[PDB]
Amino acid sequence: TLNLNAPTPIFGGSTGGLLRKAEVEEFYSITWTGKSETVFELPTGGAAIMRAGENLLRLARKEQCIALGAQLKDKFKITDYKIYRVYPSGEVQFLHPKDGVFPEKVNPGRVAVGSNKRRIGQNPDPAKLKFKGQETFDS
Amino acid sequence: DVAGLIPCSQSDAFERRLKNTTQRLENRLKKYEPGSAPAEALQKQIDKTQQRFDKYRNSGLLCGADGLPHLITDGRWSHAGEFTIPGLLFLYIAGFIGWSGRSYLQAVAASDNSTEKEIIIDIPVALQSVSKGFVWPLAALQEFSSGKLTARDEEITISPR
Amino acid sequence: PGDFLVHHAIALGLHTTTLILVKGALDARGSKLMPDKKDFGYSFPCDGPGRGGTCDISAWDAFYLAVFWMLNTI
Amino acid sequence: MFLISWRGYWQELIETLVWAHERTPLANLVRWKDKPVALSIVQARLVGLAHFAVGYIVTYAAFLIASTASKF
Amino acid sequence: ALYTHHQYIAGFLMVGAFAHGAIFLVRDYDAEQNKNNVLARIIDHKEAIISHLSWVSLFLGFHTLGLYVHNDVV
Amino acid sequence: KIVIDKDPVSTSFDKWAVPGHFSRTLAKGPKTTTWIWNLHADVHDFDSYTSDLEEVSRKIFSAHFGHLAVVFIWLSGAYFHGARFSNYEAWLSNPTTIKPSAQVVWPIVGQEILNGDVGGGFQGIQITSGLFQMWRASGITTELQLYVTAIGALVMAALMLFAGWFHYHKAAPKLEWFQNAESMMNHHLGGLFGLGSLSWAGHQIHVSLPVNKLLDSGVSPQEIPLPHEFILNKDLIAQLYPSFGQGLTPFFTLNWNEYSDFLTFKGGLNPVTGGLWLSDSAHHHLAIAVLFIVAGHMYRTNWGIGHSMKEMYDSHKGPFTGEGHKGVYEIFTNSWHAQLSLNLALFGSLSIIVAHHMYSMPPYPYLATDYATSLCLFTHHVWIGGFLIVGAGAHAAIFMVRDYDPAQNYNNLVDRVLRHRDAIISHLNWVCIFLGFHSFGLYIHNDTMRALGRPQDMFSDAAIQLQPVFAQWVQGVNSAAAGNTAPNALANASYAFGGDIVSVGGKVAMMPISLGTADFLVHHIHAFTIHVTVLILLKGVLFARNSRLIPDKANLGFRFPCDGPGRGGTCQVSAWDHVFLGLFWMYNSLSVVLFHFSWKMQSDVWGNVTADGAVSHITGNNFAQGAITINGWLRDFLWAQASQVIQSYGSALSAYGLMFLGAHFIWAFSLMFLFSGRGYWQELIESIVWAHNKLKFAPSIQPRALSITQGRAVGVAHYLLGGIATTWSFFHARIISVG
Amino acid sequence: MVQRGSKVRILRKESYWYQEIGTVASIDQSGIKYPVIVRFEKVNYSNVNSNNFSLDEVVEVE
Amino acid sequence: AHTVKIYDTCIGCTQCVRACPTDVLEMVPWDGCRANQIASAPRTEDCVGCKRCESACPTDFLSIRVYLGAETTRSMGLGY
Ligand code: CLA
Ligand code: CLA
Ligand code: CLA
Ligand code: CLA
Ligand SMILES: CC1=C(/C=C/C(C)=C/C=C/C(C)=C/C=C/C=C(C)/C=C/C=C(C)/C=C/C2=C(C)CCCC2(C)C)C(C)(C)CCC1
Ligand code: SF4
Ligand code: SF4
Ligand code: SF4
Repeated sequence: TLNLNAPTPIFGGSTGGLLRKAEVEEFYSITWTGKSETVFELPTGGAAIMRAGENLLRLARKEQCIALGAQLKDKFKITDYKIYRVYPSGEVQFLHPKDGVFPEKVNPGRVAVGSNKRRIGQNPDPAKLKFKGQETFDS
Repeated sequence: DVAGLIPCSQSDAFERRLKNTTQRLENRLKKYEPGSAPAEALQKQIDKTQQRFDKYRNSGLLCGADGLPHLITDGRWSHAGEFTIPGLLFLYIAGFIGWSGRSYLQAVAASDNSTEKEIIIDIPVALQSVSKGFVWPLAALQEFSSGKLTARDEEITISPR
Repeated sequence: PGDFLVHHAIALGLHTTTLILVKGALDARGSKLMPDKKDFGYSFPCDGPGRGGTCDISAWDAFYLAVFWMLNTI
Repeated sequence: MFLISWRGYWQELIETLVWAHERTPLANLVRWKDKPVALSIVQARLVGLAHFAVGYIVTYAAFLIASTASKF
Repeated sequence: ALYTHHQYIAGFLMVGAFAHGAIFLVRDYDAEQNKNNVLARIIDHKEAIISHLSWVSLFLGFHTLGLYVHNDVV
Repeated sequence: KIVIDKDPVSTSFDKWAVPGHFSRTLAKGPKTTTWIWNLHADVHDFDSYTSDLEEVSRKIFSAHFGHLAVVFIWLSGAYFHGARFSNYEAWLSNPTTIKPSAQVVWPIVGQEILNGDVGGGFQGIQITSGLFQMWRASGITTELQLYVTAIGALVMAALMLFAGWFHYHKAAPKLEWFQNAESMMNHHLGGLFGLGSLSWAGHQIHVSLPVNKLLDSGVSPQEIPLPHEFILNKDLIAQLYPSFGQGLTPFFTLNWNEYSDFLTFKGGLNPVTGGLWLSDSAHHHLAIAVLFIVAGHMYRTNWGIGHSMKEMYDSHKGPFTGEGHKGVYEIFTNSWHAQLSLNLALFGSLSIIVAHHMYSMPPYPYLATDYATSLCLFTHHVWIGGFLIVGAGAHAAIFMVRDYDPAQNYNNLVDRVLRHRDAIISHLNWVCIFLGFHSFGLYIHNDTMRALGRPQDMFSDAAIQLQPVFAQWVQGVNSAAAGNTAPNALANASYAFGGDIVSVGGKVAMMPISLGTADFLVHHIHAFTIHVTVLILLKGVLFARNSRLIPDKANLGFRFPCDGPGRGGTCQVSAWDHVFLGLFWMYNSLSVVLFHFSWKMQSDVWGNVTADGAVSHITGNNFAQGAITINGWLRDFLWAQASQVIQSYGSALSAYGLMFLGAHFIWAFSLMFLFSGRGYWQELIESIVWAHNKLKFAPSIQPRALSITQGRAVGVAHYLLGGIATTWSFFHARIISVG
Repeated sequence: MVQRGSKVRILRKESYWYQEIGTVASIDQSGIKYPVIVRFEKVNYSNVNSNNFSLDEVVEVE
Repeated sequence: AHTVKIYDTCIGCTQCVRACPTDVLEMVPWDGCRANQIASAPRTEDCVGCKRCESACPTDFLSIRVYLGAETTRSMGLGY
């Protein structure tokens, strides 16, 4: 659940962020709780301020909501962040952490999508799938 | 008389260089003092062109219609000093540079840590390694017949196919 | 004498131009820097900054360098 | 230009041009149907080499013909 | 004009010949139907051929360029 | 306060056997061959390994002393070769005909034609560095004085190198001493810059001014008295400009107008020598002395008074700037890279001003009419000047990745520049393209209307005129200032704005450089290529931390080759590649500035003047109707004026013709690296290290390809070396022949 | 059977170290596939020295 | 979108998962020993093809491989 509107950090700036794509297709958002009043470099320019919060910030893409968390957790020791991807104009809320736990850690119940049960020289040759719709690297 | 060149001891072509070398420098020497320090740099200079030309008149060089000694490598023994004898002088020194690092990189790679020993050039190994490189026209002949010069093609790393 | 040197330059050019094309072709299916090259086809950008760097690793890129040599030879 | 300067430089520059377009009145009104992006890595090699090759010929063709047509 | 035109084309064709050849090696060459024939026996020792081809380019270039520069200074 | 650590590191030759002892990963040994290139890049990259802000500074304070030494070694090399291997003593007898010659060649395998008939009784290479006119200005008459300077420099060369040992290996200062910028500006303005020109005023009045006023009369180099004799003898000096009989007593009753004879405001060219009146430069450096000394009592120290810079930046903030310069003082005490970038920009930009102010106000006697030298100090300092600005763009970007802190810099000016960085770049992007169309496209218009035979349609003086009215009003008001707004000046600031011509010998020292339609057309090309070189360099600094494309470019470092072929491709996203890219554009920016300068002088300004009174210039006023098209730029400048560099064979210029081919070679070699990539040249090692494994002698350090950045860096380093040394050889073997 | 401390050759043809000598480090004596940890004298492109191989992928040059 | 395949040579080191800038990969429980883990690509529609992942696999020849495929707005990283 997004809780829009959650109070954005007090910013005022940035020509570089959330332009006309966000008002036709698929903008993003990230939620976390700031445990001080510390300052951080945005992916747009640098500062916002972390509130007590309820701290939400409509970023541009997926890569900026992932690279913010790898900057948040190292500098400010906060591993509570909860990214999104929006309602009507977007696709799936709560894109990370998809399991509730961080998917760099291992967890029971996940699916092994995109596993090839071989080695890569053990892939078939593209001389062998001539005019055949089977993908060379696919099981 | 192999590619249409006179042996240029008789040529009017090689000799029409000598006058306009020595007339260019005498006209560079005319306005000097005869007891100056550049003057011996312009009297000995024409002598440096004089020892050169009287080394070329005697060696049997084939000079064309230009006056330039051209070289003939089909190698006959009549023109063997042009390329062939500086060829054998090249190859004997080239294997000395060839076998020295070849005998070094066999002698440091057969040690503990040769990755350092490419940085440090070990005189306990390098003077030991040119001692193997001095018998290089004899050592490699008994290294190929004993097979320890090359290796079989499953020792050498093969890129995939 | 002039014709001698140039004739060896063209030979130098003909040998170097075929070299680039043959190395590209004979290593097209794979090399140590990219063992599975054949799985990506004739033309792909590269393989990222990993393994030291792989820019201009495709056979297409190999042909591309040899083109420069072709203009030079002719 | 295409052979020495590579994609990243241009793609980041293009983004500032996209930004500028979207924020300038009397231009905002119109929109591209295809989003602008920098040429690909392989494309640039091809476009650069093609320019390099056409220039090579047209320089030599212009020179060869003109040089002989005055002196023969 | 007649010599240059046809000579530049010839250089393009030959480089192009190796280009479509490299596409064959990545998309059509099957090693599982090419075992010990003239083709597959060559690319067996693929690293040998390229290494020798590399030398000839190096050999030709170093000396021919060397003579021109030698001539140039004198 | 001066606080010191005493001998933190002693004198050991033991660490000399371990290369990479400064670092961590390289004090273990090489496993590939790139470890050599991994080493030799980040040697003098001092914060790459060191974390200690105090210890990283002590290395820099030491290494500057060593760089102070190597100039002094190089200075003595000029001063030593000026005595033994020069025709300097002969050149003071006759400054007009004999060319300045040093670097005599040894009599060996054919380079002894480079010791050509230069003049005097001498044989050597004609040099163009202007040390002869810098020693004639300094007052040097005998050749002994050039010798004792060299040892006098060599002892200072040794004293500087010992001082770098003394201040790191013996007495290392601390960071609270380093951070005292206000006391540092007080001394560097006071001691270095105040007493710099005062001491040179102390030289030039008592030493240079007598013996250079005599050589304008030109009695003899031998019959001029020695420079110490003008302090001993009170009567000998006061023969000329006789105020020394009054002594220091007008200077000490504030009746300073009694020195209206040597400390003056003449302000022209000395018409016998073509240089600036050394009386004026004595009054110049005296006014520079008092201006810089009172500039140095400004900042705060341990005596209460002064301006403190942390107080000045705060309360310099306005409504369009938020916090203003809050924290910007805290940057320049906490980051060497932020200091080096600003120190570099105004150091290169300073030297381009030196190149401009030296050909239009020639400071030296017989440097103006010697066209071999008056060109070559323009184009050298311009060339140095562009390389430092690219270095200013580099370390500005290095500040952004590694030293910039958004914690301290909230809502201040680095914050508000980064928070509008698209509006900067995209308006800069527009004015780049606007300038390229309306400057370079005015040549392509001018190319076609001459090709189509329509000279009524081109942009010329006898055509659609593009008149530089602002540069003609500025050239007007500066040429009509001696007497209206600068009354005490006799003639103007220069003869480049307006006025009569001046001749020395039979050659023109200076004449008014005129600006017409062809000069408007080239000055906007300069404005175009400078704005692009800004645009490459500015984008590298601003997007150094992040962009829209990559949000963590700050994590990947300053110098990383790409982020891979993702997002369509991210090849050259790093700030280092922007500095790599701007290097060719600075090569393009400056080489057209030189092509503007070296052609405008030969056709319009330099030349031989009749004894009737008119001037026939060298390339013959072709810059008006020839310089407006590229074909005129190609024929009448590049093709025509290179006729002497490729016909240099068999003469004493024949080393230049080899380099003019030799730099054409290296420039071609650089194309191999820029046009290629790594993953081709790596797999050619795999077939070749197969062959070196084949004969059982393979190196344990296994070879790899060069890194992509090193492939990029060697591609630009050979490009510039191939491109500038072509221009170095072209400019030499042109102006030595026709000047 | 291959034990620790043995010199091998490489039949993994998709590798950099293919048909080169490796001095192994350990065998994982449980059922996890590719257990032969083979250290090498030479380092690869991405700076690793050791790799998991199969027991069907290592030889006994000894 | 790009195709991301994970081969059976994975040693469950987790380096790859922590390298992806758009969180395309995750570690999942392996059944061949029920103690180690293998990487998986459940969100290949977000793979930009940066190849940061392959630069993190320690094994001599990749356990995770990125084969560039159909390009899309998401994969091109467009904020516009
Ligand atoms: C004569 C026989 C022949 C045939 C039937 C083909 C056919 C093909 N080639 Mg091959 N090839 C050939 C000769 C041939 N080529 C030659 C002579 C070369 C060397 C130049 C090549 C090198 C080559 C490579 C490296 C590749 C192909 C590819 C292809 C395929 C797609 C081409 C394409 O659409 O890319 C796009 C086509 C272009 C970009 C061509 C436009 C370039 C223009 C003509 C340049 C002219 C400059 C400018 C427009 C001039 C303006 C005027 C100026 C004078 C002022 C197609 C199967 C590709 C493939 O993948 O095959 C499966 C591929 O990668 N070709
Ligand atoms: C004002 C003086 C100054 C100082 C103290 C520095 C200091 C530094 N620079 Mg900066 N910079 C400067 C000016 C300066 N620079 C200028 C003038 C330029 C424009 C070229 C730059 C552009 C620049 C770039 C692009 C980079 C640096 C980097 C660095 C850092 C490491 C450099 C190193 O260790 O190289 C060691 C020395 C070498 C590698 C020498 C190799 C040869 C060079 C490349 C060319 C020499 C050509 C030669 C003179 C021509 C004759 C040829 C003949 C010898 C055959 C170090 C902090 C690097 C960095 O990463 O900072 C964090 C970096 O990437 N600088
Ligand atoms: C204030 C600026 C300034 C200017 C214009 C001059 C001008 C001159 N100097 Mg002098 N000098 C100065 C200060 C200056 N000096 C200082 C501060 C020192 C101590 C480092 C010296 C030490 C010195 C020596 C040892 C010698 C000279 C000589 C000369 C003459 C030769 C040409 C030249 O140097 O290029 C002109 C240089 C510039 C145009 C750049 C000025 C650089 C300073 C640092 C600028 C300071 C900034 C200033 C406040 C604002 C101006 C900004 C910009 C417009 C420059 C010329 C009259 C030579 C001579 O005697 O000739 C007969 C000579 O041998 N100077
Ligand atoms: C001579 C070759 C050449 C040319 C023409 C260009 C052109 C350009 N460069 Mg490039 N560059 C070059 C070499 C060249 N570069 C090289 C070798 C490098 C490697 C170092 C680069 C690296 C580089 C970088 C790093 C950058 C540029 C940028 C630019 C653009 C600058 C803005 C501008 O002037 O727009 C106006 C365009 C022109 C002046 C081009 C000529 C157009 C003519 C005069 C008018 C057209 C006539 C007619 C209407 C054409 C169509 C006819 C037809 C339809 C019938 C411009 C397109 C910059 C940029 O993109 O800034 C926005 C930039 O940042 N270049
Ligand atoms: C002159 C004469 C003669 C001689 C003749 C001869 C003997 C010749 C030779 C010639 C020859 C001997 C030829 C050759 C050429 C060849 C070429 C033309 C090449 C090409 C090739 C290719 C192209 C290849 C490629 C590839 C690869 C590598 C892989 C797979 C695929 C392919 C196949 C593509 C006689 C005696 C009669 C007499 C007189 C005259
Ligand atoms: S080095 Fe450049 S071209 Fe090669 S993969 Fe990386 S970004 Fe692409
Ligand atoms: S894919 Fe690579 S990084 Fe990920 S677990 Fe397997 S070996 Fe480790
Ligand atoms: S290619 Fe890049 S974005 Fe895709 S999974 Fe690998 S590291 Fe992540």
